[PDB]
Amino acid sequence: YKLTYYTPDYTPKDTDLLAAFRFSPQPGVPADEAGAAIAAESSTGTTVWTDLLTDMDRYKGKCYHIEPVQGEENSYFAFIAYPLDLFEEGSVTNILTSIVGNVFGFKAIRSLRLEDIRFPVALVKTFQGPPHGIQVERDLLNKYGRPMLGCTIKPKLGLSAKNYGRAVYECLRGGLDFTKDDENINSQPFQRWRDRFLFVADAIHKSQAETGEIKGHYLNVTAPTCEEMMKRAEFAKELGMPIIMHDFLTAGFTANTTLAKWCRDNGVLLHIHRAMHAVIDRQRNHGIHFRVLAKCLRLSGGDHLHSGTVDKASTLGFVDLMREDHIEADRSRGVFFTQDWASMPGVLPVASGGIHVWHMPALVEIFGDDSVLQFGGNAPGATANRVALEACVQARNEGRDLYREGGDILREAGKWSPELAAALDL
Amino acid sequence: YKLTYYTPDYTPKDTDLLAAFRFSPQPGVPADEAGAAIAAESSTGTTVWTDLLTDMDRYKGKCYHIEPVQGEENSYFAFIAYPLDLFEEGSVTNILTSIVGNVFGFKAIRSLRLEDIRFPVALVKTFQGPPHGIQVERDLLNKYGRPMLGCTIKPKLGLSAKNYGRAVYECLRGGLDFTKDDENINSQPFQRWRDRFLFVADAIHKSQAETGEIKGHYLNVTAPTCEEMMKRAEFAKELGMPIIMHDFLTAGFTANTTLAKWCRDNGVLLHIHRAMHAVIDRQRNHGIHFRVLAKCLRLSGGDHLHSGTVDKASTLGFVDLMREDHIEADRSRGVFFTQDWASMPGVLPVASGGIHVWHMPALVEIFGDDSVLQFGGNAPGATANRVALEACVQARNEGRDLYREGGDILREAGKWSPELAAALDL
Amino acid sequence: YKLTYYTPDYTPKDTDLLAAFRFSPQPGVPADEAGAAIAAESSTGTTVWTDLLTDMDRYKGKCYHIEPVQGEENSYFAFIAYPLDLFEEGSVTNILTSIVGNVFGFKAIRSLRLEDIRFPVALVKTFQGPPHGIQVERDLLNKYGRPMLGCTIKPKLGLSAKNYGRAVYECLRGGLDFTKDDENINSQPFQRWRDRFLFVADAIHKSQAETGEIKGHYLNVTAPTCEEMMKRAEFAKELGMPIIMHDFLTAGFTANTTLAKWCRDNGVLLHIHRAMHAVIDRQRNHGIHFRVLAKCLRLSGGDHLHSGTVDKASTLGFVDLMREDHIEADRSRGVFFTQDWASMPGVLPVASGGIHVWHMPALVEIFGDDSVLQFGGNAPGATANRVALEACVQARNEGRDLYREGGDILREAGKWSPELAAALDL
Amino acid sequence: YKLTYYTPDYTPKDTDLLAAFRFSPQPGVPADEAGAAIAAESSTGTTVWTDLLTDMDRYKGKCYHIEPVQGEENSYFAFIAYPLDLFEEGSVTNILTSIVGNVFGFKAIRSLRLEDIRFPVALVKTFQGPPHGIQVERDLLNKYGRPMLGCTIKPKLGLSAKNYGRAVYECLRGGLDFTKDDENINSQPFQRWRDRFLFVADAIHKSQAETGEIKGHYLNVTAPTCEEMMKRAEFAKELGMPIIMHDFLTAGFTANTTLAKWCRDNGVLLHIHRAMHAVIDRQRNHGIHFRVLAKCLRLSGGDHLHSGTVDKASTLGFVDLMREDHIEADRSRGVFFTQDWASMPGVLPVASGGIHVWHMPALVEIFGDDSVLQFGGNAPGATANRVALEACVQARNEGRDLYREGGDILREAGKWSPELAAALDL
Amino acid sequence: KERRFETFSYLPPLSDRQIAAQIEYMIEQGFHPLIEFNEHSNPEEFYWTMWKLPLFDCKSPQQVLDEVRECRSEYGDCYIRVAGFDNIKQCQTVSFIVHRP
Amino acid sequence: KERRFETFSYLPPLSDRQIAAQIEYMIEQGFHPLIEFNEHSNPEEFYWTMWKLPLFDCKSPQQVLDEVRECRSEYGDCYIRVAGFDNIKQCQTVSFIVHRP
Amino acid sequence: KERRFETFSYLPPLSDRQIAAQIEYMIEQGFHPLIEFNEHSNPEEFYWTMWKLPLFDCKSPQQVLDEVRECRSEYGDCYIRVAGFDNIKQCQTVSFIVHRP
Repeated sequence: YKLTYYTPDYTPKDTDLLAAFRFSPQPGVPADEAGAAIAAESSTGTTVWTDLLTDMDRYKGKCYHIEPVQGEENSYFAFIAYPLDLFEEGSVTNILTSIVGNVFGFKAIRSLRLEDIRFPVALVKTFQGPPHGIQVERDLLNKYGRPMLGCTIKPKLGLSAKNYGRAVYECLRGGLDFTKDDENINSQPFQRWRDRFLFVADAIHKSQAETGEIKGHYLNVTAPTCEEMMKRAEFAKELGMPIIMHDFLTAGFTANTTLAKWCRDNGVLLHIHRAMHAVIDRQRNHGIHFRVLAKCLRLSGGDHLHSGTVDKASTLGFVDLMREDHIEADRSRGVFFTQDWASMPGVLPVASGGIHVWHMPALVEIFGDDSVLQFGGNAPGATANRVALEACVQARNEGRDLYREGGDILREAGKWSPELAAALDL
Repeated sequence: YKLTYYTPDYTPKDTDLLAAFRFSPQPGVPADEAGAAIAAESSTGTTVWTDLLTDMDRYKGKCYHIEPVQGEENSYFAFIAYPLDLFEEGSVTNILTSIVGNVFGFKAIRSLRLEDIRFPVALVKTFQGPPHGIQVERDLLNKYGRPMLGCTIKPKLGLSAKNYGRAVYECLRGGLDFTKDDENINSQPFQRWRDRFLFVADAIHKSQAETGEIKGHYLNVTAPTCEEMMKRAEFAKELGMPIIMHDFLTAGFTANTTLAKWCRDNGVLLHIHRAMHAVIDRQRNHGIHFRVLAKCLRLSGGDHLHSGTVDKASTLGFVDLMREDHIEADRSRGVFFTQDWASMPGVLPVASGGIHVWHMPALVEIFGDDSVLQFGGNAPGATANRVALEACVQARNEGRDLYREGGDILREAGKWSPELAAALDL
Repeated sequence: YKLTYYTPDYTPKDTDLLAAFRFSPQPGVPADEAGAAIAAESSTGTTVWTDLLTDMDRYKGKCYHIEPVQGEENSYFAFIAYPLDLFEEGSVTNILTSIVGNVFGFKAIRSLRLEDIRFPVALVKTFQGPPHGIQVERDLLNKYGRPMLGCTIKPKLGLSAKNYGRAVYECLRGGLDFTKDDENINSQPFQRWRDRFLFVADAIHKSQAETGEIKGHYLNVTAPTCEEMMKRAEFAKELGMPIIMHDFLTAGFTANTTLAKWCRDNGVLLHIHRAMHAVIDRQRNHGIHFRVLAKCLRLSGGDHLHSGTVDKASTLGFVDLMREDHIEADRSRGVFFTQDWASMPGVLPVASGGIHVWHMPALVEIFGDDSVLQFGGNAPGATANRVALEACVQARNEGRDLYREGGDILREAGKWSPELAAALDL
Repeated sequence: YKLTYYTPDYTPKDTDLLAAFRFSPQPGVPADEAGAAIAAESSTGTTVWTDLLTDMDRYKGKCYHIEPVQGEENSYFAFIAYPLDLFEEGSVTNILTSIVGNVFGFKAIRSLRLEDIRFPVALVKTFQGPPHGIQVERDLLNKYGRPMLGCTIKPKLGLSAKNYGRAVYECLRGGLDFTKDDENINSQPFQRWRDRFLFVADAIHKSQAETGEIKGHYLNVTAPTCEEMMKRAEFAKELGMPIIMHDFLTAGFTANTTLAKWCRDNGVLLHIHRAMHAVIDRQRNHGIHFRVLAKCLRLSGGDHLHSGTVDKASTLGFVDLMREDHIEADRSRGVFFTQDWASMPGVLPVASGGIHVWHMPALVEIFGDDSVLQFGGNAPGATANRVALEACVQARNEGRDLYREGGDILREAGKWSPELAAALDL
Repeated sequence: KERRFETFSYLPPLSDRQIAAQIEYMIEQGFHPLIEFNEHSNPEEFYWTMWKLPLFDCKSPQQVLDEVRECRSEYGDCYIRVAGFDNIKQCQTVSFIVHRP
Repeated sequence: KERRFETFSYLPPLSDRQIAAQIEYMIEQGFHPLIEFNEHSNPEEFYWTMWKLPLFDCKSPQQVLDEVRECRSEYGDCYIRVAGFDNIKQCQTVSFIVHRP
Repeated sequence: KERRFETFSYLPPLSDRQIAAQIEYMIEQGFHPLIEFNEHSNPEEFYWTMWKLPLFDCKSPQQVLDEVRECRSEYGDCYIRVAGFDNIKQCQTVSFIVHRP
């Protein structure tokens, strides 16, 4: 193990896939032994006659660096390099099965968390990436200079398709760019998916005609099977819907890659919801950090990705990882490796979770223009949200500091806007 | 919350979906408040005008029981009932998105683990279930009276397709029923999937002709996209392959349900590998217990499911959950709810992880005939494994106690078998 | 028989299918013997060697209750429970073949009538049900607060396609919501189906443009073969037709279920005509009561169902059975079992047979808003029917008793409406 | 009515469709008035403006003969002629909807039974008829000179697919030509249809190889939908199955005509089971006599038709109606009209219902060679049935009277046959 | 010219007394009135613009009438429609015009 | 040459004592023995010819042995297989060869 | 009536001081203003007619204002939009209306 899988002098090749593991060995197990174990359990597993019909060394994952975690005991970072040949091209499923498929059950590790993956450029080029990306999406929606605004329809369950479309129309005519299906809404008995799609399309057409701005609603196409998902995406395309939504973790990466390819072929934007992410990412000592899942989603394909409410610095790091073409390694921001995307288009972060119009200046400052602000509820409220957003953007461009002057900016905008005045009163 | 989502006097209906959550509240939060929070965050989330266009009570998840965990502090079991109407029929993806989609990120809970789900019969009937099930699979393979034997080809990576088929042929002619692709093997540059399928099919035909027993190899059809997966399954069917393998967690439940429907339509057995299960199930305080995933896989579809090496009692419980038609609630075995399967066929458990021919009596006793014993390596070794297995089955039928007489049974069998004698010598 | 198929102490399970048979035994045969015979002839039939390869008891229909019919001699009700496993999921054809396939020819019964079936929720969930249901249909047609009005074009035969469209246009512009094909009209030499569809679509578009209200015509797609039926439904969808008609008894339940699935997939309402119902339901002592056929049609799929002209109480019972989600057992209304529909959408009853505008108050009171009133003939007559209908609805909402004030309400409305005045004069 | 719909001097044209109705008028209603009412209610129904845009007389059903029923009171036969133009070509559904669609609910008739239909040659030529017919079927199965022998597998429910195939193989190797699915067997949870088809095909191939005679099993393709039915028929064709079975009454005539067209296109024989026939035909005073349904099935398509056990003379009449090309009117045999089939192939009658090997001489005499004898149970029993059948045929050819010498013939055959000797002992 | 509206448009234009009676029926059945307005009336156009909220806490028919009068004074050249929903039965039970331009 | 049979064919040919012990286990579990024979043994050939009935009313392992001996005396150049079925669990639990030509 | 434009159209019409501040921000970021005009404003219509060149060699916000004033004097009944492009990031970062007819 340590003699063959621990290579402290190995320098990773530009074609290698690198993984950063945070691990705690079980008492007794030395850290370097555990790191070589992580490298072995994620590449080869461990003699049989067929071994000498192969080149063992060539397909070996090498642990090339181990360092203790600052300010913690019995915690270490293991950096492992994997050859480019281990992985099927364009398959997030295969990369995940190779890296995190078995290593998390290894007994000699008390706790293991995959912190980061460096995807080599040669591997990145085998993926489609986002169907359109940030730039093309802004061009398709004709929206520039400001973050997009979204609202999730409430209540989650109970609304008929017609009343669902009513709520969508009210929010969209209010001044929001997007409304969205709840992730629980697929095709329940109270609201069959085709009725919902029909009525939402009608609401979108009406609000677009009234406002003169492109409107959208993330129609959830998450389905029990591949065929049902394709039928729902196809009907959304038939209605002229610009954007659809997919739950990539519960549906899976195979279905997500299929859908992203279809979205690229049919000119449809793909919003990605991250249901079940906390099952994997919440515990700081176990699982997969969400930044790895965000990178895998950028590879698999998605134009939007839900990225939490806003540790601030780590969220800034993975927003850079999903938006930028080149991200320097920065441990304060959780970026363990330098990531190059080779002109693969970026993914729009979606900040949600009751974002509280008084928090609009802070969100605009943190995320900038290339983001979606999702509000967790009628036309005046949508108008107040839109007015506050545009006032914050106008103030930021003028040079005023949103952190310090945000309340003042909102007060100034509220004097000539009654909806914003009421929202600030609340 | 507690006033509306905590219903200690509510009796669950036979049509309800029940979930058993193990939770630790954050300091300050009372247990009943946390339980009502789990019920709310997994059904409705929490006022807007659209609320009164719906029946709020009807789609509400109710926490009907909270009890402290025996022998632990700040730990409780929350039992939550959900109406049958919350869920899309035949969709494991929707059930998972509804139950565990968001609740695991709730801040007021320190740790949350979903222990069990009771699927109502009305919901169970909307799923296909296993493509064939235990009984039909035994009929199709003409194998009765004993567990099936499998071997995973080693090394995981490096073998060309032709040498891969060579190894498969040696193991199958030795006396094993199944060989299997490693989960990492999809379509790598050293071994393209179609070449591997072709050569493995040739090896299977040769070993079947030589031995006169039906042979199989779990060809991995896990693919980057739905279309590639269908192409690989189709080619396996074209070659007359009886069984294929799928990684349901990394590929996802949508692709898995699609593949299970195809497997039922084309008479192909579906072996299910559980790569990445330890990311979700290993920590006793967080995540989803594997028994819930096993139930979801039985619904989604699978003829085999990897079920670990062998707490023994909990593994026995979820093996019952995947095999039996009616399983009584039994907390010592981890069965929180009585589960009825309404004649949905059972799933074959697959016990793997270097099962050590001297451990064969214990495995035969623990799992019984309806299981697959997967060996983590040539024809004499396969013959020794088969001889030991059949000797253990013969001794068990004769009345001899496998736990106490297992070594004696193995010695008696090895007296007349040279391969088993060598294996016992090792 | 009585020893094995008569189980007076058996309590039906919630998963059982229950059947209520009204029978007269032949002289000599005791009633309990006849009831056990009904249970046996509809489940197992009656020894062969293959019997002991099965569990006989598990697939056995049990007669659990026999009671004499009040006020009649040699008449009894037999209640039989059948296990959920006897039936193919989602197949009305299989349920009918199992229950009423052979028992009606049994010699020891003089007369047999199937009165009611209780479909368990687990079985109900395996059916699609109505393509859209009452609520979604009202949303799609934008019609609320009143019953819909229909007219069947006369004469049944002889009109060319163009003159047929002329008659349709006159009736629809008059103020009716629907016109309909006669059930005899499929594709006769005097009027080929595609010409009729084309001209009726033109008439519908003209009347919709003129009135500003959504119009429809039940285009009969009943065809000799499945392919012709699909072609006709497809052409109706191509023309933007909102509703089609099918004769489910003469065409059969297989074709009807196929068509209902297509109607759900293509957003088309499905009107169901009950031609040949009197062959089965008219004799009170023999056959199948229409309420069973109505339940089977709600399962198989249909947005409308012809339900007769209006014993009043039994028709009210089966209208509840086709509309409501939960119907309590009520023998005065012919509801033998409590039926739960598990949020399966309801079916719109269609009352027809020359409903006589002076009878409009009684029909509005009996059926309520969720119904179609079908008139067995020009624009002024359609206007008079519509005026009388809206006057009755307005009076009912105001609190006035339609039974006692109906003639007075019609007189009051006729003073300001000349068409209604002429119709009342007649 | 009587002035326009009663035409006692009208002579039917050779292109007319004739219907023979047996009716009892309600007290007060004269018989001729009731007969004209039957003619009107089944053609036109009964003034509107659209009436004079048509030729009323041309599409009018004319009652041309009424006679009282011999030996009965208040009973009459009404003979009604319908023009060839009323009916869609090649559509049994349309003919049934036209003739018996509404007339059975007419209030002025106490009881109505459709006894016979004369299909004109011009209408007959628009139907395919049986996929192959008696002659071609005998050629395809290479079976001549004797009735075919069939056995229905018992028990109806509970057998797994493999054990089902076991029972089929035993019966077929015994000497039977056909085994058959029970009508209740479609795709239940204990036995999925594709497994049953696979195992039955294997049993058929084995029995054919062993005996050297063509074997068959009526695989039930009755399905919930058209698509499932086509899938099952397609898989039966894929396995090389010579014959499939369909329940034409419960599935419906549209699906049956579709399946018969497919059977003709794919060289598959079509066995027709008559489940639910007693709902329609059993009461001598109400419904549709089975001979009308048999004629409609010969038109719609079927190579076999279940025709009861064996009033003897009426069964002989409708067996002639389904077998012969020209059948003279004969009231003693229930043939009300002379029927010409214009070289449309005949349908094989299937006599079933525990036909009791001692009854073999009577069945052979009654039905002749062109029939199937279906036995309601192992290889020796099948051999005894086959030996008795061939002995009866041999004796009939030699001139011996089967009615008088049948027991003697059976004894003579059993002297040299042990299986037949045991069967006769029983 | 001869354009219609789905319910009660074949009756004479409803008076304030008749509108109040309809709203009173709506209140007894528990249907909370929803007021919507549109500049046109097309059969294919499902959605209208809602007048500022559904009146959940309505105790009098007169309050709904006042809201309709206010929308009239704001959208005098717009149609006004009163909608009601049976949230238990999950069906819109009421939709009728109360104002035409 | 090296052809196998699904269960116990990697063990030495079962003796009458071992066959009796297997049948005894079969009886205790309630599996009624079914004797089948075939002139060949091909993996793809599911069905064999059954020996004259399944022994439902079997009380002794020796009666099954006598039936096997009689089939041997009738089909000495045929394989003989003993099958058992768990009709409650609806699974064939036993299939093993007791005679080879 | 209630038609909108994508950015800043929910704020009051921008004054020349506010337009100058926006152009000044554009200049600091290096976004060279592009002036475009159209006779209508339809969401589905991507392209507008450009005012005679993008101002690459712009040193003052006032010159962009003069170009906007000149287009106003030429197309007084046309909308005027200011666009800016981040050519390094290859994204249009600015699009806002400065004149309505």
